[PDB]
Amino acid sequence: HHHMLSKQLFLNRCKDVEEYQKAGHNPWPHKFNVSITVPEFIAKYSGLEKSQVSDDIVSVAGRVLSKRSSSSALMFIDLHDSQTKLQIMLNKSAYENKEDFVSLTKMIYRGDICGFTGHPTRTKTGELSLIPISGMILSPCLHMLPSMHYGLGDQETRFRKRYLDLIVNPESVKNFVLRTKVVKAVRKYLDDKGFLEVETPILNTIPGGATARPFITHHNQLDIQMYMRIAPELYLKELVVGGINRVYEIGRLFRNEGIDQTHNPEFTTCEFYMAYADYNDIMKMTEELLGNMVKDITGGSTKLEIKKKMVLDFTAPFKRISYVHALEEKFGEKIPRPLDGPEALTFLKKQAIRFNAICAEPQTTARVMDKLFGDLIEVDLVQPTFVCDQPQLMSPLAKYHRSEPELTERFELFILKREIANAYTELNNPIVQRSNFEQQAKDKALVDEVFLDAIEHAFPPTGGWGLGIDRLAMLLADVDNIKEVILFPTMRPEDELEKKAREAKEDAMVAQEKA
Amino acid sequence: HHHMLSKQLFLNRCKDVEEYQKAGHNPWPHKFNVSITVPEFIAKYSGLEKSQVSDDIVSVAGRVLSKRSSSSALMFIDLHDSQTKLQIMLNKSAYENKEDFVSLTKMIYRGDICGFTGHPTRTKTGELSLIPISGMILSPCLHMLPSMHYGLGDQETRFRKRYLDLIVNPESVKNFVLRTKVVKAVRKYLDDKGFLEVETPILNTIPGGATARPFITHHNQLDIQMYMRIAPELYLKELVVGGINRVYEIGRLFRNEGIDQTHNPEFTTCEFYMAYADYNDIMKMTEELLGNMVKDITGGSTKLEIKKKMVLDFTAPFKRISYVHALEEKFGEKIPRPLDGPEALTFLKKQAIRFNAICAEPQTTARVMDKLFGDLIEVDLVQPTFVCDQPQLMSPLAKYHRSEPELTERFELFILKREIANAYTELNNPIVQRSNFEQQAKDKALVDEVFLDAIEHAFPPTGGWGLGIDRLAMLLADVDNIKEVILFPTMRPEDELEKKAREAKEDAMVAQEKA
Ligand SMILES: Nc1ncnc2c1ncn2[C@@H]1O[C@H](COP(=O)(O)OP(=O)(O)NP(=O)(O)O)[C@@H](O)[C@H]1O
Ligand SMILES: Nc1ncnc2c1ncn2[C@@H]1O[C@H](COP(=O)(O)OP(=O)(O)NP(=O)(O)O)[C@@H](O)[C@H]1O
Repeated sequence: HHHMLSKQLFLNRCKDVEEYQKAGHNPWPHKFNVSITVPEFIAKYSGLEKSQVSDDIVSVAGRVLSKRSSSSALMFIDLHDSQTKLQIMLNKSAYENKEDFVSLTKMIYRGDICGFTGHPTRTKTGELSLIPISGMILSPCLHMLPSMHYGLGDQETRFRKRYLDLIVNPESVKNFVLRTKVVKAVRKYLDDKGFLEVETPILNTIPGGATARPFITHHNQLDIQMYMRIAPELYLKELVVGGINRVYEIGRLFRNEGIDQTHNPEFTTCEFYMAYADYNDIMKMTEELLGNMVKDITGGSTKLEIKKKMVLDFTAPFKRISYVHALEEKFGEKIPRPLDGPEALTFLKKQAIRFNAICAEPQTTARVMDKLFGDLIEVDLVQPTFVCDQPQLMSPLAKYHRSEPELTERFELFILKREIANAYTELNNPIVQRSNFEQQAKDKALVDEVFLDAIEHAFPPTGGWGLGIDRLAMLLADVDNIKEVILFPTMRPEDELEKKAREAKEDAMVAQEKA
Repeated sequence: HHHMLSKQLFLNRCKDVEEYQKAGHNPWPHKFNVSITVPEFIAKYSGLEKSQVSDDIVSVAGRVLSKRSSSSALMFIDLHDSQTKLQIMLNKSAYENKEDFVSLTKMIYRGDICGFTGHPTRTKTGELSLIPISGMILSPCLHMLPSMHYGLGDQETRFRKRYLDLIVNPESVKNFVLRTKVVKAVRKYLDDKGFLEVETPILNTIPGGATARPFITHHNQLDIQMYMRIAPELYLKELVVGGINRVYEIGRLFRNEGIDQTHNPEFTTCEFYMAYADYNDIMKMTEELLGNMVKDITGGSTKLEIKKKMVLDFTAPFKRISYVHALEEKFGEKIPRPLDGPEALTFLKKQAIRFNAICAEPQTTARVMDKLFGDLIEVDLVQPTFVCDQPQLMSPLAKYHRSEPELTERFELFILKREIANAYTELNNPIVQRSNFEQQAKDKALVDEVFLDAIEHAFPPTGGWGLGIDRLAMLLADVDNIKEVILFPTMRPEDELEKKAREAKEDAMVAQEKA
């Protein structure tokens, strides 16, 4: 008889509410006027001393998380609003309608949304409270709210029912408040520099040259197959061709791939493009922006993190290293020239066995170089640091470096062994761009001719920048799971087995109480 | 020999660029330092008198739209930056490298992105200009830019190649700058009131109870079918259940339906939910917000529009009318009670023939009432005005009015005979909500049990609000087509017929020149 006690509680709770309404009480009043929020309440009335009572009449509202009474004429309620608590001392003598007092104080169930109107006070016990002249049920709770706290970790139950989690684990709200703080920070930073915030299509008739697997859908009237975007890059660049010199979008991208702690099916990034700027400029901008964020969080530009503690030093400037130069620094000496040549490869392999003791197949120069960099220096790069001037071997769609050969003009910002952002001195040569697109298409086995036309019409020298929003929030909230900063992460639909098991344990809880 | 002259121009233009590079000139320099934008230039150096020359040395960059010379030693260029123009007086005697002067002034093609460094001046003709000490090609244009202006209307060619449109019709940029101004206005308005800006899923495993046809896609690893969102409502409401009292999202919604001047496949709306507020509150908020926007646009809260002119009066308060009361005002007398009853219907039909001379089948009370309101009073409602208290007949998922029967607590804001926004005193009764969802499911022939659970856990009295961003921008830019405020609207892929025809006419243009 799976989940019997919870169905019983639900049924009886519905009965309670209907009887409450039959007695002439509306369980769902249309409007209650809240004059003050409990954080505001606390801010204003904290100066009250013990047993002192204000003359003011205020009204507050929130969720009842605690209901306990030392008397039938004296009840104490923990009312929760904006993740903050205020006690409600329901004292009968101070309650105007002495008839409503009984029915109300009897009806109130833990989890109910209630309003109260009365006098601020600080009790003799020191507890800041409100003494109600009147009060009412604003919305009844028809289930048993889990204890506080509940589900730690047990990410499943948490992220299934985010609405319960936010209630029993209110600390979690701190994360999401941080995340919005982040996007505002970037918006401001860019807006104040003349950037136009735009919106580009999420649906495209062209799949995109990137190897990433896309979500595929269908438009009925046009009878055509369409694809969800992997990045806004092309459209934004078209905007820079069109005369809008500085654009950015903070948008939702979609990858039809796996789900792990650093990957959600749909995620959020910021891209911007800025005419007449290069990756150096973007480097200083990145320093500036991230610095501002961290100082907003703390006051200083040094943040504290776990592993107990440690400090990430966001102080400008960030350290910066050259790719192949760091590889050669730790190797012992240089890599043979033509890096994409055979001698360079046979060289690299010798270090692949000497050092890494790890590598993979196919053994292209790019991939051995990538694994080499991957566990030789990429781990670890804990402090914020720019890795710059990647080879053409690694960078197919980038612009060649202006001084030293076989390198390109990019960087990837590493923090805590992870990539957070990246930038480019964008390739604006339309002939080379065409070659690269046709080559890309060939390796993947239609190409974006609209975009090619656009930059054939002259694309200004431009700086490009991309930031992972979810991952930056992850890094700044000090969490190791991306679902911790996404409100409703994508969940594998729970079938009957774990559904039954879950509801079963939920009832096993109630049994753990009643016996 | 379709499009021969344009292929010829492209080919020869590529030749030109390669020869330019063979002579030791880089057509795509990596970095040019712009010290000043031409709007800034104009702002700073406009006080210059005729034939007066500044001592300053500044550098500017933009797109050449005009190149004409009265001499081989004196050339005049219109350089365009941020939809603003600055003349470049290339005077040989003032140019340092007298060898680069010849090759440069010969190489420059209309459409090229160029940089210049030199002295601000105002010529004897009154034209504010810059006299270059040096200059260079920053990016060569490999096609013939259309004349200015071009494609008016001919929306097809315009919206296909938005990057050309923005160039030859720079006025159009004014629209998009307005649109962003709009979203900032709402964000600010809400942010300053404690709203948390959030992001909710675009992909759902549940289709949604609304009759609107959704885009359908597939997640591979989970092997499940997913649906693009019709609205964020449910998730946001779950957030209000979870203790976050004021939330909003400005997001991309998707409807797999037709494409016309007021409908794009993907569009943008703003939704917010606000605990302990009702639709009256939301009405005043709407007045406030829209007022602020219009005053940002003008200075006063009265805006001027076409049909030549007319004024929309956004001055607070907006007029407000009751639905059935306006219907009865224009009818002559009241509608029989039980509005969803037979007598009321047989009544309504008599006015449907008396007045409208138009109606449709099936003839439900809701639909005859809807057409009646539709051409009897809905047209016209030109000044901003709230139509309130719709019947339950019209409002399935709303909360009942608190005083007068058979009405609900909503409004729809009408401006220029159109619906711009809407709000509700949200239904928070979980039992009724369940009934309505099951009924909805039945009419449509799975239901969102997660959401039902959420509000069964007690949903506070809440105000709900929705605004159409694209349509509000439409209304404020004074445009009758939604593509005028969407950067890359969805286009039916042009097959070979109109492609050939287009390219053909494009060459017919060049022929119109050379002969
Ligand atoms: N599924 C996802 N969830 C969250 N962020 C993502 C996701 N996919 C990509 N990103 C972000 O977008 C960028 C992806 O770059 P990319 O080179 O494609 O990484 P990757 O190949 O998926 N390997 P990884 O570093 O593990 O993400 C990074 O800045 C990530 O922060
Ligand atoms: N395809 C679309 N393009 C732009 N805005 C849209 C689109 N579909 C809906 N909207 C907006 O979202 C809301 C849609 O409400 P709805 O009752 O569904 O209108 P509708 O049934 O599509 N008939 P209509 O008034 O012509 O849009 C309005 O505020 C519109 O501004």
